[PDB]
Amino acid sequence: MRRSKAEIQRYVENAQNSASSPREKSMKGFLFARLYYEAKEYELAKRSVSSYISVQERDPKAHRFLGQLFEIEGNVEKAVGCYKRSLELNPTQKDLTLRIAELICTLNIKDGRAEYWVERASKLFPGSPEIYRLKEQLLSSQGEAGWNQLFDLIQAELFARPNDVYVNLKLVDLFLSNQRLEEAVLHCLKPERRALRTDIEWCSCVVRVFKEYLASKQGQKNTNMRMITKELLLAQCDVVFLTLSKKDVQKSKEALERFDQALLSVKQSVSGTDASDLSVTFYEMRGHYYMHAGTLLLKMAQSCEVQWKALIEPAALCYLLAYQVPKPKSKPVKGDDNGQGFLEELAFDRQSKSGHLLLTLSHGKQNFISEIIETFANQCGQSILLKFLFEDNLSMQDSFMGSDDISYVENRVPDLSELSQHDNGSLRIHNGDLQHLTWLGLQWHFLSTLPPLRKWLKQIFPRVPQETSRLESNIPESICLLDLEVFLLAVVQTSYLQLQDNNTTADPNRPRCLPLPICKQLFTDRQRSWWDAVYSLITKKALPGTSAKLRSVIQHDLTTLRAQEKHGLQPAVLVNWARGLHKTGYSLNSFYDQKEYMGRCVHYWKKLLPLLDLVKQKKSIPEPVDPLFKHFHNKDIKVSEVKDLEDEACIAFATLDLVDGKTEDAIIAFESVKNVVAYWNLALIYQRKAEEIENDCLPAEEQEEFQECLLKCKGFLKMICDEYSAYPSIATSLPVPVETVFEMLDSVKQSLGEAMDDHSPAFMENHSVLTTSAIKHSTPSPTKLTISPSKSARFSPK
Amino acid sequence: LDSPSFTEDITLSAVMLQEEDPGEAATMSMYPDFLKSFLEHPSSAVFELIEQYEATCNTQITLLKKIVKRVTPGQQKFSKTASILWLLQQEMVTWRLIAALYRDRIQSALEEE
Amino acid sequence: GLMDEFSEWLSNGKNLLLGHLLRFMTHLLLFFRTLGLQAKEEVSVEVLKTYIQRLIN
Repeated sequence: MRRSKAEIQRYVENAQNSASSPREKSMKGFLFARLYYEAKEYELAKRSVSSYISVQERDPKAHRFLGQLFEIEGNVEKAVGCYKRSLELNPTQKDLTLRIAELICTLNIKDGRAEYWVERASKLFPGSPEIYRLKEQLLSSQGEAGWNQLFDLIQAELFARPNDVYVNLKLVDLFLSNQRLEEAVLHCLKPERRALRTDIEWCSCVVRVFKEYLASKQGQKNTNMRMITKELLLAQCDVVFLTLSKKDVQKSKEALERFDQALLSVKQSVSGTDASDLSVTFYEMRGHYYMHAGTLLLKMAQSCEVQWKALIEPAALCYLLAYQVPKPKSKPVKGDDNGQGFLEELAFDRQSKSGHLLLTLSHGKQNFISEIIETFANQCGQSILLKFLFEDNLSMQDSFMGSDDISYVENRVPDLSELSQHDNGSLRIHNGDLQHLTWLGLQWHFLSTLPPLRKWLKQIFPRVPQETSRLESNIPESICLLDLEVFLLAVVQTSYLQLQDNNTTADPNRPRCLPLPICKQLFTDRQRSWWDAVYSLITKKALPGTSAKLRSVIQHDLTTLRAQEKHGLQPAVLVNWARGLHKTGYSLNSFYDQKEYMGRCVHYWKKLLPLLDLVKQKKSIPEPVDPLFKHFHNKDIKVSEVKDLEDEACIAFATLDLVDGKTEDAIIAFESVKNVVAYWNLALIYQRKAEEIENDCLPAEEQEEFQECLLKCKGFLKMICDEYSAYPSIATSLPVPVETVFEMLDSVKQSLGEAMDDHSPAFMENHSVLTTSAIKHSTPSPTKLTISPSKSARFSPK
Repeated sequence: LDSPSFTEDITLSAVMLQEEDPGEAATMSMYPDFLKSFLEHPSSAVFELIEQYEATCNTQITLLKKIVKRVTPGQQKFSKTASILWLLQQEMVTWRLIAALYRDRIQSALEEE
Repeated sequence: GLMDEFSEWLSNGKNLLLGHLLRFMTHLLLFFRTLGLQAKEEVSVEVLKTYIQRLIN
């Protein structure tokens, strides 16, 4: 509630009538001044603080507050006077020195006081961007003597902060103002400037400088001209990409038009036989042009300028043209890896993006690419594409797209194994960006395939261990690849659920996932802040002095990822982690990797079981006010699903005991679950036991054990076939195609021979003895190494 | 299996008593230990690294203190070892100071938001 | 100011610096570099060269 002027005045009058002395009235004046300021009564606030200052002349807070009142009135000189007096009384107020410098520069840059206050502020805040701006303003007023000092200041600030876009732009403008166009070009060509390619003002400035240089040198056949034309096409492509992401549709059309004209101008200089670096870049940039054209069409559909249905087939042709551009053939020229590896990384990024978008746009239609080629891969289809992108602004002859040959397009559907290779290439350019990783993870999730997160994380974080022995630690230095994998699995799942809940009213022709430039943020700002903190800490890219703050962010949310006390996770996230880790771990041929993934899978199942008990009791699960992963009530575990998840947890425990080499404990555990997945694991155990006994000269006892193992295997395989015959829906729960179960059953029948088909001993009548002792699945607490050497591990991974 | 704490310390102290300068040799023995500690710690764990340097200094200080206490006052060889013992103590406490102040400075720079 | 003292000590005679002090100076510079603190590169190179020469000897 804002106090009214009348309430404040009644309070002041009562507080003044109760005061015994004029001095005591004035001592309350600072409180009255603050109340009048909260009421926006600045004149009454000034009178009240001035009456306080006349009794308490040595109070810095009163002089500071009086300076703030004069600043709000626009009386800068009186404000500066009051702030100087506050700073004299208390010199610890470093912020006030900066504010005095700002106010003096705003009033009169030619004031000799300005240099003194800016230099005094510079000593208090070394490398402040605001102090750089005040020094720039001062030096810009001093003509030629100011120019040399401004150049030295810019070089010093670029040495402290090489990635500052504003300081880099100012250096270029300072070269241009002195007609030093060659140095502006040399500065734009510096390899350290690749980090600035994410900024639209920088890329637009680079484009401007290179166009002006190429215009100034028209007629000179220089090798430098081909290099600058190469970098101009790259910078134009970046401007298109950034405009597609950060600007409207109309600015994106104008950016693509300028890129079209740039490609057309270079086309005459690129004969198809020249293996020149410019020719390689031109064909690479042709692929990017079509990828961006397809993205612009989908952007026009997203802005409701055109219907999705009309732009899906034209956009799919553009992604097809982009996908089919051949990768630059790397000759490994021993000695300068920095230039040619970058075009190969761009080619991988284009092919990954375009290939996933072709699969998204097809909606699983088998002949979709063929229908598009027949309809649009001709001169009439080109003329339609040109009209959609540029309307009547460009003719077929004045356009790169209109003059390009699109008739030679292959009917090539993107292969998933090739796309997985292209995705690994694309990760190098995005440097572990969470939006890129989440987008790829969603593409694989829409294909019902697990994303190859392990390969991606090993490439981004090559020094991080796969697992930690200290899951109870929340120390940031204890992070493992499995903590990052479960983080990405939950981000992808939460992004998928968020896209579904937003899509329940969307056009059936709308792509399930949009292209990265036009795709909304797939994750929360907290997920961003955690990932960027982890990335910055592990890659040692963290700003000096920020590392303590980054560690605190990591430490807080690492407790959630490890499902420590009060983790606040939704059960559906723990189920998805356990399933994802089970599938990944089971697919690995490495014993140590299988054990780590199964161990972590079992950890999340053990954390989920007490939450399933709460769901069975119909108790609500605690939701955090700000959760790392949003709760989606459409995925809340139903009481009917609790048993199937308890059985899945038991299977995962038995699989871990199998991977640990406790084969007997695993058999007993699988026999207890009585499910098709448990019978399949039992059949595999007994088959492997039979293959271990199969040596070409068995004793009669080993021959009986071999036959018993095969009979047990036949028994469990038959139970799977009998259950499948009763309920064909079980094929979705089986780890393998039902055909593989039949092939294994028929191989086991061939090995048993025809002579035993008529004697089934009652397979289940004789193990009704051992009562209830809760099998404690104990992980070993760390007891000191006592080496007893007498059991060679019997389990070689054949 | 089972129990190191009294016999190894007696053997190492007895070996260093055979060196011509036990203070210089204590200093030399720590060169591989410092590099090893640097290589074992990632660039994110810089304060655990300094705690390990402090611990490495303290082990050698404890060894040199045991050597100096066992010797009759007045042999010129042990005045140099006593000077090196003091310098290694100064190194240990300097690492403790660096850990305390730079931990605060880095943490403070992260919290100014 | 610490780098200026290190430069002075190296100038007053590289052979007078005790081995533990050169070790300490080297690891302190590696610590500052790990934190991203700006040290005088010329002096840092000279400390490292002097310590490397000691390790060779």
